[PDB]
Amino acid sequence: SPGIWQLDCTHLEGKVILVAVHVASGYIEAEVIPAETGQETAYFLLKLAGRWPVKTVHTDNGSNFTSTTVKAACWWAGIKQEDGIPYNPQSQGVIESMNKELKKIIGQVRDQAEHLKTAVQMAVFIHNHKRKGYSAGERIVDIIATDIQ
Amino acid sequence: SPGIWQLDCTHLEGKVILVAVHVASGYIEAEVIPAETGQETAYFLLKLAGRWPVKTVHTDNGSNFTSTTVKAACWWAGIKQEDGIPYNPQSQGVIESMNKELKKIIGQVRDQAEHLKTAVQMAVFIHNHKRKGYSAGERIVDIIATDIQ
Ligand SMILES: CN(Cc1ccccc1C(=O)NCC1CCCCC1)Cc1ccc2c(c1C(=O)O)OC[C@H](CCC(=O)O)O2
Ligand SMILES: CN(Cc1ccccc1C(=O)NCC1CCCCC1)Cc1ccc2c(c1C(=O)O)OC[C@H](CCC(=O)O)O2
Ligand SMILES: [Cl-]
Ligand SMILES: [Cl-]
Repeated sequence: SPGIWQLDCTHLEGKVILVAVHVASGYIEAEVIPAETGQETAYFLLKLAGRWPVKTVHTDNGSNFTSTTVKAACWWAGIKQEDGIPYNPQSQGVIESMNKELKKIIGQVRDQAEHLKTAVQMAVFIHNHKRKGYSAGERIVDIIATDIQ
Repeated sequence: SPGIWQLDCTHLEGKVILVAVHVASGYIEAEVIPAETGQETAYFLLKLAGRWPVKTVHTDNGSNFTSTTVKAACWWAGIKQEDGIPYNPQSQGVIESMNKELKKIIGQVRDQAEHLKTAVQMAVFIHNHKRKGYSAGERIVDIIATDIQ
């Protein structure tokens, strides 16, 4: 489970926020894009996999699962591309709660930037640093380091 | 040591590649931007600090050191903004070699993408995964996890 990530797409201000969640820690990366295309999703995965040891990605929907550009990125970066079916129903609820948390944080910072992308990066920062006691950023590093050792 | 990063700006194809290097590990993050403005640099640092525990950033030049937008980002993200004077002359050589290495890798992948930004992310991936034995990606996680414990 140190290498497992889940994609998630949510909407705000007529734009799309694409999120990757490290399942075991709740650590996230996110970006704002005009729309959720295979190309945008592929590029996002390429970025993610250069930064963290991404073994498996559960895609956010069937279009990204099917996309040959997404499959090409997963091939390039050595990621196992998987579906995102919530065989465990709790997964569904966890993602929904996370999207609600993220949107709340974005609201709390929204007036500190003109552009949504800036607010989204502030929200990523707040989410990853929040102690719940360890933060998600601490959890992901500890999980991965333990795996290496 | 675990929290120290260095900014670096290099040019290719009439574009700018902005790089942050984690000093102790040699791990890097990078992006392609049209030109190196305070605003671009500020946004890059905001992204970086939401993803890694960035304590100190040695800026790449005097304009980014001076920039009130860069200072605002460092304030926001809790980063100590420092100059990049190579008091240790070896620093200057290390960055030079790294830019040369990165450009080499970009050349090796350049025909695998239309856009430079894609090639740059491929280069980041190859750089971070390269076993030198451990990779820079392994070293950064180990260094940070050891600090946490
Ligand atoms: C210029 N504004 C001024 C501003 C405008 C309105 C409200 C507050 C502030 C303000 O000063 N906030 C305080 C600080 C500023 C530092 C980051 C932390 C918060 C902030 C900004 C900086 C870099 C960006 C931005 C933006 C933006 O407004 O969203 O948008 C994307 C941009 C992308 C890179 C590119 O395209 O150059 O990078
Ligand atoms: C569409 N091309 C086709 C192509 C064109 C020329 C040569 C090879 C290939 C090719 O198929 N290479 C295989 C690679 C393997 C790794 C990544 C997946 C594809 C690749 C591509 C995908 C997403 C992008 C790109 C690009 C680009 O060409 O640079 O550019 C930035 C774009 C930004 C996000 C946005 O704007 O949507 O995301
Ligand atoms: Cl963090
Ligand atoms: Cl890595």
